[PDB]
Amino acid sequence: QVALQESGPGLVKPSQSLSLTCTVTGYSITSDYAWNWIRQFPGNKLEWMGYIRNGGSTTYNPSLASRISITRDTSKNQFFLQLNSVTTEDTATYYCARGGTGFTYWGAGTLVTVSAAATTPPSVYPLAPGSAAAAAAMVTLGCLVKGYFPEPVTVTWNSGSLSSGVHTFPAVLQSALYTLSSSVTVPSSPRPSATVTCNVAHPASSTKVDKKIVPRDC
Amino acid sequence: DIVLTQSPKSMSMSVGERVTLSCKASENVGTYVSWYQQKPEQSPKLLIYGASNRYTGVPDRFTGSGSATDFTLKISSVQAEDLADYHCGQTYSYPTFGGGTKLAIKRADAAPTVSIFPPSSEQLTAGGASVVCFLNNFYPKDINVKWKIDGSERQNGVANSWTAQDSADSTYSMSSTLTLTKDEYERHNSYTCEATHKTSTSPIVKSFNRNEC
Amino acid sequence: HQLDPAFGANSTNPD
Repeated sequence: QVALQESGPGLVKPSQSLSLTCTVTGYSITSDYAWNWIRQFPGNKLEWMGYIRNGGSTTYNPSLASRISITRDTSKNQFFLQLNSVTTEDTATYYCARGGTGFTYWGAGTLVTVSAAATTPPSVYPLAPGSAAAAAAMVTLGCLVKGYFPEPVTVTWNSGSLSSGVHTFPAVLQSALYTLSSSVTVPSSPRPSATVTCNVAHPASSTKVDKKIVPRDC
Repeated sequence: DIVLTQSPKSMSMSVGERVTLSCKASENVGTYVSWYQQKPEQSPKLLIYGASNRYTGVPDRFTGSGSATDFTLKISSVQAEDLADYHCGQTYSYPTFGGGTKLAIKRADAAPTVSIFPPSSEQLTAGGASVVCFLNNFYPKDINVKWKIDGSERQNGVANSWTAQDSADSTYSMSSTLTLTKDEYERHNSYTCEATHKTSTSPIVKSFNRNEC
Repeated sequence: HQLDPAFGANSTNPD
Protein backbone atom coordinates (compact mmCIF):
# COMPACT_ATOMS: atom_id res chain seq x y z
CA GLN A 1 0.00 0.00 0.00
CA VAL A 2 0.93 3.70 0.24
CA ALA A 3 3.43 4.31 3.06
CA LEU A 4 4.46 7.90 3.82
CA GLN A 5 7.23 8.59 6.33
CA GLU A 6 8.59 12.01 7.28
CA SER A 7 12.04 12.68 8.74
CA GLY A 8 14.25 15.64 9.54
CA PRO A 9 15.18 18.15 12.30
CA GLY A 10 13.58 17.71 15.70
CA LEU A 11 14.62 20.85 17.53
CA VAL A 12 15.59 24.12 15.77
CA LYS A 13 16.41 27.65 16.94
CA PRO A 14 14.23 30.70 16.18
CA SER A 15 14.58 32.91 13.08
CA GLN A 16 16.11 29.86 11.43
CA SER A 17 14.61 27.83 8.59
CA LEU A 18 13.03 24.41 9.04
CA SER A 19 13.30 21.60 6.50
CA LEU A 20 11.42 18.30 6.71
CA THR A 21 11.50 15.41 4.21
CA CYS A 22 8.63 13.08 3.39
CA THR A 23 9.60 9.78 1.72
CA VAL A 24 6.82 7.70 0.10
CA THR A 25 6.75 3.95 -0.65
CA GLY A 26 4.38 2.10 -2.97
CA TYR A 27 3.18 4.70 -5.48
CA SER A 28 5.06 7.18 -7.66
CA ILE A 29 4.50 10.83 -6.59
CA THR A 30 4.28 11.71 -10.29
CA SER A 31 1.25 9.63 -11.34
CA ASP A 32 -1.98 11.19 -10.00
CA TYR A 33 -2.70 12.70 -6.51
CA ALA A 34 -1.99 15.71 -4.34
CA TRP A 35 0.94 15.39 -1.95
CA ASN A 36 0.39 17.50 1.21
CA TRP A 37 2.13 18.84 4.33
CA ILE A 38 -0.22 19.23 7.30
CA ARG A 39 0.70 20.32 10.81
CA GLN A 40 -0.87 19.64 14.19
CA PHE A 41 -0.23 22.07 16.99
CA PRO A 42 -0.12 20.95 20.59
CA GLY A 43 -3.59 19.87 21.66
CA ASN A 44 -6.31 20.06 19.09
CA LYS A 45 -5.99 22.14 16.00
CA LEU A 46 -5.14 20.94 12.41
CA GLU A 47 -3.47 23.26 9.74
CA TRP A 48 -3.01 22.31 6.06
CA MET A 49 0.18 24.06 5.01
CA GLY A 50 0.09 23.25 1.32
CA TYR A 51 0.88 20.70 -1.37
CA ILE A 52 2.98 19.72 -4.35
CA ARG A 53 0.83 18.43 -7.20
CA ASN A 54 1.38 15.53 -9.54
CA GLY A 55 2.50 17.86 -12.29
CA GLY A 56 4.63 19.54 -9.69
CA SER A 57 2.55 22.67 -9.17
CA THR A 58 2.15 24.21 -5.73
CA THR A 59 -0.70 25.58 -3.68
CA TYR A 60 0.31 27.00 -0.30
CA ASN A 61 -1.80 28.31 2.56
CA PRO A 62 -2.52 32.02 1.88
CA SER A 63 -0.99 32.76 5.31
CA LEU A 64 2.28 30.75 5.22
CA ALA A 65 2.63 31.48 1.49
CA SER A 66 5.32 34.11 2.06
CA ARG A 67 7.43 31.75 4.18
CA ILE A 68 7.15 28.23 2.84
CA SER A 69 8.43 26.27 -0.11
CA ILE A 70 7.38 22.73 -1.07
CA THR A 71 9.73 21.10 -3.61
CA ARG A 72 10.27 17.49 -4.78
CA ASP A 73 12.79 14.91 -5.90
CA THR A 74 10.90 12.79 -8.42
CA SER A 75 13.74 10.25 -8.69
CA LYS A 76 13.97 9.54 -4.93
CA ASN A 77 10.18 9.74 -4.74
CA GLN A 78 10.17 12.32 -1.98
CA PHE A 79 8.83 15.82 -1.63
CA PHE A 80 10.17 18.23 1.00
CA LEU A 81 8.79 21.02 3.17
CA GLN A 82 10.71 24.20 3.92
CA LEU A 83 9.55 26.61 6.64
CA ASN A 84 11.59 29.81 6.85
CA SER A 85 11.78 32.34 9.70
CA VAL A 86 10.49 29.86 12.28
CA THR A 87 8.84 31.67 15.13
CA THR A 88 8.23 29.80 18.37
CA GLU A 89 4.52 29.62 17.46
CA ASP A 90 5.49 27.32 14.59
CA THR A 91 6.42 24.41 16.88
CA ALA A 92 4.05 21.51 16.27
CA THR A 93 4.07 17.99 14.83
CA TYR A 94 4.29 17.73 11.03
CA TYR A 95 2.70 15.26 8.63
CA CYS A 96 2.87 14.63 4.91
CA ALA A 97 -0.26 13.17 3.35
CA ARG A 98 -1.93 11.94 0.16
CA GLY A 99 -4.82 14.01 -1.06
CA GLY A 100 -7.56 13.04 -3.47
CA THR A 101 -10.91 12.16 -1.88
CA GLY A 102 -10.06 13.83 1.42
CA PHE A 103 -6.77 13.09 3.13
CA THR A 104 -6.32 9.33 2.96
CA TYR A 105 -2.82 8.13 3.90
CA TRP A 106 -1.17 10.10 6.69
CA GLY A 107 2.43 9.78 7.80
CA ALA A 108 3.55 8.86 11.34
CA GLY A 109 4.18 12.57 11.86
CA THR A 110 7.46 13.91 13.22
CA LEU A 111 7.44 16.47 16.03
CA VAL A 112 9.44 19.71 15.60
CA THR A 113 10.33 22.03 18.49
CA VAL A 114 11.32 25.67 18.00
CA SER A 115 13.25 26.67 21.13
CA ALA A 116 16.34 28.70 22.00
CA ALA A 117 17.05 25.89 24.49
CA ALA A 118 19.61 23.10 24.11
CA THR A 119 19.50 19.32 23.91
CA THR A 120 19.98 17.87 27.37
CA PRO A 121 19.69 14.09 27.95
CA PRO A 122 17.40 12.74 30.73
CA SER A 123 18.11 11.68 34.28
CA VAL A 124 16.29 8.41 34.81
CA TYR A 125 15.54 7.45 38.39
CA PRO A 126 13.95 4.17 39.57
CA LEU A 127 10.97 4.36 41.93
CA ALA A 128 10.80 1.44 44.40
CA PRO A 129 8.35 1.06 47.32
CA GLY A 130 9.59 1.35 50.91
CA SER A 131 7.59 -0.88 53.26
CA ALA A 132 8.40 -4.56 53.84
CA ALA A 133 7.75 -7.01 51.00
CA ALA A 134 5.07 -4.85 49.30
CA ALA A 135 1.45 -4.21 50.29
CA ALA A 136 -1.02 -6.81 48.96
CA ALA A 137 -0.71 -9.35 46.17
CA MET A 138 -0.02 -6.40 43.87
CA VAL A 139 3.09 -4.21 43.65
CA THR A 140 3.40 -0.99 41.69
CA LEU A 141 6.94 0.02 40.71
CA GLY A 142 7.67 3.20 38.80
CA CYS A 143 10.13 5.35 36.95
CA LEU A 144 10.95 9.06 36.91
CA VAL A 145 12.64 10.38 33.75
CA LYS A 146 13.44 14.01 34.59
CA GLY A 147 15.20 16.95 33.01
CA TYR A 148 15.62 16.37 29.28
CA PHE A 149 15.17 18.47 26.14
CA PRO A 150 13.33 18.11 24.00
CA GLU A 151 10.41 15.75 23.60
CA PRO A 152 9.98 12.92 23.07
CA VAL A 153 11.24 9.94 25.03
CA THR A 154 10.14 6.33 24.83
CA VAL A 155 9.79 4.11 27.86
CA THR A 156 9.01 0.40 27.95
CA TRP A 157 9.22 -2.25 30.63
CA ASN A 158 11.58 -5.23 30.46
CA SER A 159 11.97 -4.80 26.69
CA GLY A 160 8.22 -5.06 26.17
CA SER A 161 7.40 -8.21 28.11
CA LEU A 162 5.62 -6.08 30.74
CA SER A 163 3.00 -4.87 28.27
CA SER A 164 0.10 -4.62 30.70
CA GLY A 165 -0.39 -2.82 33.99
CA VAL A 166 1.62 0.03 32.48
CA HIS A 167 0.89 3.78 32.61
CA THR A 168 3.10 6.40 31.00
CA PHE A 169 2.35 9.96 31.99
CA PRO A 170 2.57 12.98 29.68
CA ALA A 171 5.55 15.23 30.20
CA VAL A 172 5.20 18.67 31.73
CA LEU A 173 7.79 21.38 31.15
CA GLN A 174 9.73 22.33 34.28
CA SER A 175 11.15 25.71 33.20
CA ALA A 176 13.43 24.89 30.25
CA LEU A 177 13.07 21.12 30.30
CA TYR A 178 10.58 18.26 30.75
CA THR A 179 9.82 15.57 33.30
CA LEU A 180 7.99 12.29 32.72
CA SER A 181 7.23 9.25 34.84
CA SER A 182 5.63 5.89 34.30
CA SER A 183 4.22 3.32 36.67
CA VAL A 184 3.79 -0.42 36.20
CA THR A 185 1.76 -2.80 38.31
CA VAL A 186 2.56 -6.48 38.85
CA PRO A 187 1.82 -9.17 41.45
CA SER A 188 3.95 -9.42 44.61
CA SER A 189 5.19 -12.86 43.53
CA PRO A 190 7.22 -11.99 40.41
CA ARG A 191 8.44 -8.76 41.93
CA PRO A 192 11.73 -9.45 43.70
CA SER A 193 12.31 -12.90 42.19
CA ALA A 194 11.83 -11.84 38.58
CA THR A 195 13.69 -8.60 37.84
CA VAL A 196 11.92 -5.67 36.19
CA THR A 197 13.71 -2.87 34.37
CA CYS A 198 12.50 0.41 32.93
CA ASN A 199 14.27 1.28 29.68
CA VAL A 200 14.15 4.87 28.46
CA ALA A 201 15.18 6.31 25.10
CA HIS A 202 15.69 9.97 24.32
CA PRO A 203 16.18 9.90 20.51
CA ALA A 204 17.17 13.57 19.99
CA SER A 205 20.27 13.07 22.17
CA SER A 206 20.96 9.42 21.27
CA THR A 207 20.74 8.29 24.86
CA LYS A 208 19.36 4.88 25.78
CA VAL A 209 19.09 3.91 29.45
CA ASP A 210 18.15 0.73 31.26
CA LYS A 211 17.49 1.49 34.93
CA LYS A 212 16.59 -1.39 37.33
CA ILE A 213 13.97 -1.37 40.09
CA VAL A 214 15.67 -2.51 43.30
CA PRO A 215 13.77 -2.93 46.59
CA ARG A 216 14.53 -0.13 49.02
CA ASP A 217 16.24 -1.15 52.27
CA CYS A 218 14.40 -3.68 54.47
CA ASP B 1 -11.54 31.86 4.34
CA ILE B 2 -14.20 29.17 4.83
CA VAL B 3 -14.43 28.62 8.59
CA LEU B 4 -15.69 25.25 9.75
CA THR B 5 -17.31 24.72 13.16
CA GLN B 6 -17.58 21.50 15.21
CA SER B 7 -20.14 21.59 18.02
CA PRO B 8 -19.79 19.43 21.14
CA LYS B 9 -16.17 20.32 21.96
CA SER B 10 -16.45 17.23 24.11
CA MET B 11 -18.89 14.52 25.10
CA SER B 12 -19.18 11.65 27.52
CA MET B 13 -21.21 8.65 26.39
CA SER B 14 -22.13 5.17 27.63
CA VAL B 15 -21.94 2.12 25.37
CA GLY B 16 -24.64 1.36 22.80
CA GLU B 17 -25.65 5.03 22.82
CA ARG B 18 -26.30 7.13 19.73
CA VAL B 19 -23.65 9.80 19.22
CA THR B 20 -24.10 12.72 16.84
CA LEU B 21 -21.47 15.38 16.19
CA SER B 22 -22.02 18.41 13.93
CA CYS B 23 -19.78 20.38 11.61
CA LYS B 24 -20.65 23.66 9.85
CA ALA B 25 -19.21 25.53 6.90
CA SER B 26 -19.13 29.33 6.77
CA GLU B 27 -19.72 29.65 3.03
CA ASN B 28 -21.00 26.84 0.79
CA VAL B 29 -18.45 24.02 0.54
CA GLY B 30 -20.81 21.69 -1.28
CA THR B 31 -20.34 18.04 -0.36
CA TYR B 32 -16.55 18.11 0.00
CA VAL B 33 -16.47 17.54 3.78
CA SER B 34 -14.63 14.61 5.36
CA TRP B 35 -14.34 13.15 8.91
CA TYR B 36 -11.10 11.97 10.57
CA GLN B 37 -10.44 9.98 13.77
CA GLN B 38 -7.47 10.64 16.04
CA LYS B 39 -6.59 8.27 18.86
CA PRO B 40 -3.84 8.77 21.49
CA GLU B 41 -0.46 8.95 19.78
CA GLN B 42 -1.73 7.98 16.36
CA SER B 43 -2.19 9.74 13.04
CA PRO B 44 -5.70 10.70 11.98
CA LYS B 45 -7.58 8.10 9.94
CA LEU B 46 -10.05 8.96 7.20
CA LEU B 47 -13.61 7.95 8.15
CA ILE B 48 -16.00 9.58 5.67
CA TYR B 49 -15.19 11.49 2.49
CA GLY B 50 -17.59 13.25 0.17
CA ALA B 51 -19.74 14.19 3.15
CA SER B 52 -21.53 10.84 2.96
CA ASN B 53 -19.12 8.14 1.83
CA ARG B 54 -17.55 5.72 4.30
CA TYR B 55 -13.98 4.56 3.67
CA THR B 56 -12.35 1.11 3.76
CA GLY B 57 -12.05 -0.94 6.92
CA VAL B 58 -14.34 1.65 8.50
CA PRO B 59 -17.02 -0.16 10.53
CA ASP B 60 -20.72 0.30 9.73
CA ARG B 61 -21.37 2.13 12.98
CA PHE B 62 -20.05 5.27 11.24
CA THR B 63 -22.27 7.11 8.76
CA GLY B 64 -22.41 10.67 7.47
CA SER B 65 -24.98 12.92 5.79
CA GLY B 66 -24.95 16.62 5.03
CA SER B 67 -24.53 19.06 2.15
CA ALA B 68 -23.22 22.59 1.56
CA THR B 69 -22.76 24.07 5.06
CA ASP B 70 -24.45 21.54 7.40
CA PHE B 71 -22.67 18.23 8.02
CA THR B 72 -23.08 15.54 10.71
CA LEU B 73 -21.62 12.18 11.79
CA LYS B 74 -23.28 9.28 13.62
CA ILE B 75 -22.33 6.29 15.72
CA SER B 76 -25.16 3.80 16.23
CA SER B 77 -23.44 2.26 19.22
CA VAL B 78 -20.41 3.87 20.82
CA GLN B 79 -17.82 1.28 21.72
CA ALA B 80 -14.91 1.60 24.10
CA GLU B 81 -12.64 1.66 21.07
CA ASP B 82 -14.47 4.72 19.73
CA LEU B 83 -12.45 6.96 22.01
CA ALA B 84 -10.62 9.74 20.21
CA ASP B 85 -10.79 13.26 18.77
CA TYR B 86 -12.98 13.74 15.72
CA HIS B 87 -12.06 16.38 13.14
CA CYS B 88 -13.61 17.46 9.87
CA GLY B 89 -12.36 19.57 7.01
CA GLN B 90 -13.46 21.00 3.71
CA THR B 91 -11.51 20.27 0.58
CA TYR B 92 -13.25 22.85 -1.61
CA SER B 93 -11.18 26.08 -1.47
CA TYR B 94 -8.06 25.92 0.66
CA PRO B 95 -8.14 22.99 3.10
CA THR B 96 -9.18 24.22 6.57
CA PHE B 97 -9.99 21.94 9.49
CA GLY B 98 -12.57 22.13 12.22
CA GLY B 99 -11.83 22.37 15.93
CA GLY B 100 -12.18 18.72 16.74
CA THR B 101 -14.70 17.14 19.06
CA LYS B 102 -13.11 15.09 21.82
CA LEU B 103 -15.41 12.17 22.65
CA ALA B 104 -14.94 10.33 26.00
CA ILE B 105 -16.74 7.22 27.40
CA LYS B 106 -19.10 7.38 30.39
CA ARG B 107 -18.39 4.43 32.71
CA ALA B 108 -19.24 3.99 36.39
CA ASP B 109 -17.52 5.37 39.47
CA ALA B 110 -14.15 3.89 40.40
CA ALA B 111 -11.83 4.98 43.22
CA PRO B 112 -8.12 5.53 42.49
CA THR B 113 -5.34 3.32 43.75
CA VAL B 114 -2.68 5.55 45.30
CA SER B 115 0.96 4.68 45.84
CA ILE B 116 3.56 7.16 47.06
CA PHE B 117 7.30 6.54 46.45
CA PRO B 118 10.25 7.97 48.44
CA PRO B 119 12.95 9.84 46.46
CA SER B 120 15.57 7.44 45.08
CA SER B 121 18.98 7.27 46.69
CA GLU B 122 21.05 8.30 43.67
CA GLN B 123 18.85 11.31 42.97
CA LEU B 124 19.65 12.69 46.43
CA THR B 125 23.37 12.36 45.75
CA ALA B 126 22.56 14.10 42.47
CA GLY B 127 21.41 17.03 44.64
CA GLY B 128 17.64 16.93 44.17
CA ALA B 129 14.87 14.83 45.67
CA SER B 130 11.44 13.97 44.33
CA VAL B 131 8.56 12.33 46.14
CA VAL B 132 6.30 10.71 43.58
CA CYS B 133 2.71 9.63 44.02
CA PHE B 134 0.51 7.72 41.59
CA LEU B 135 -3.28 7.84 41.52
CA ASN B 136 -4.22 4.98 39.20
CA ASN B 137 -7.36 3.68 37.46
CA PHE B 138 -10.14 6.05 38.62
CA TYR B 139 -13.27 7.72 37.28
CA PRO B 140 -14.55 10.39 36.92
CA LYS B 141 -11.54 12.49 35.82
CA ASP B 142 -12.15 14.99 38.62
CA ILE B 143 -9.62 14.45 41.39
CA ASN B 144 -7.77 16.79 43.69
CA VAL B 145 -4.35 15.76 45.04
CA LYS B 146 -2.81 17.65 47.92
CA TRP B 147 0.73 17.29 49.28
CA LYS B 148 1.52 17.93 52.96
CA ILE B 149 5.12 17.68 54.18
CA ASP B 150 4.94 17.37 57.99
CA GLY B 151 1.31 18.36 58.20
CA SER B 152 1.65 21.62 56.22
CA GLU B 153 0.34 21.90 52.65
CA ARG B 154 2.96 22.31 49.86
CA GLN B 155 1.65 23.83 46.64
CA ASN B 156 5.04 24.91 45.32
CA GLY B 157 7.11 22.45 43.31
CA VAL B 158 4.26 20.08 42.47
CA ALA B 159 3.78 18.93 38.85
CA ASN B 160 0.71 16.96 37.80
CA SER B 161 0.16 14.90 34.67
CA TRP B 162 -2.90 12.93 33.61
CA THR B 163 -3.51 10.25 31.02
CA ALA B 164 -6.00 10.08 28.18
CA GLN B 165 -9.05 7.98 28.93
CA ASP B 166 -9.76 4.29 28.16
CA SER B 167 -6.96 1.76 28.65
CA ALA B 168 -9.48 -0.95 27.73
CA ASP B 169 -11.45 -0.05 30.87
CA SER B 170 -12.25 3.60 30.18
CA THR B 171 -10.57 5.05 33.30
CA TYR B 172 -7.92 7.69 33.96
CA SER B 173 -4.66 7.82 35.96
CA MET B 174 -3.00 10.82 37.48
CA SER B 175 0.46 11.37 38.85
CA SER B 176 1.74 14.08 41.14
CA THR B 177 5.41 14.85 41.75
CA LEU B 178 6.70 17.12 44.52
CA THR B 179 10.26 18.29 43.89
CA LEU B 180 12.42 19.53 46.77
CA THR B 181 16.10 20.30 47.33
CA LYS B 182 17.84 17.53 49.26
CA ASP B 183 18.51 19.61 52.38
CA GLU B 184 14.86 20.56 52.65
CA TYR B 185 13.82 16.95 52.18
CA GLU B 186 16.32 15.98 54.86
CA ARG B 187 14.84 18.30 57.49
CA HIS B 188 11.28 16.98 57.49
CA ASN B 189 9.56 13.71 58.36
CA SER B 190 6.14 12.66 57.07
CA TYR B 191 5.52 13.07 53.34
CA THR B 192 1.83 12.51 52.66
CA CYS B 193 -0.15 12.69 49.42
CA GLU B 194 -3.87 13.34 49.78
CA ALA B 195 -6.25 12.45 46.95
CA THR B 196 -9.85 13.55 47.36
CA HIS B 197 -12.02 11.80 44.75
CA LYS B 198 -15.84 11.55 44.72
CA THR B 199 -15.90 7.78 45.24
CA SER B 200 -14.75 8.47 48.79
CA THR B 201 -16.56 10.38 51.55
CA SER B 202 -13.20 11.12 53.14
CA PRO B 203 -9.89 11.48 51.41
CA ILE B 204 -7.51 8.62 50.68
CA VAL B 205 -4.16 9.52 52.22
CA LYS B 206 -0.94 7.58 51.61
CA SER B 207 2.18 8.61 53.49
CA PHE B 208 5.71 7.75 54.49
CA ASN B 209 8.09 8.89 57.23
CA ARG B 210 11.64 9.81 56.27
CA ASN B 211 12.70 7.63 59.23
CA GLU B 212 12.04 3.92 58.55
CA CYS B 213 15.11 2.43 56.73
CA HIS C 1 -17.54 15.18 -6.60
CA GLN C 2 -15.28 12.95 -4.46
CA LEU C 3 -13.42 15.99 -2.99
CA ASP C 4 -11.08 16.87 -5.87
CA PRO C 5 -11.47 20.65 -5.91
CA ALA C 6 -8.80 21.98 -3.58
CA PHE C 7 -6.31 19.90 -5.58
CA GLY C 8 -6.84 19.75 -9.33
CA ALA C 9 -6.52 23.43 -10.33
CA ASN C 10 -10.07 24.33 -9.27
CA SER C 11 -11.52 25.91 -6.13
CA THR C 12 -9.81 28.35 -3.79
CA ASN C 13 -11.47 30.82 -1.37
CA PRO C 14 -12.20 34.23 -3.06
CA ASP C 15 -10.89 37.72 -2.21
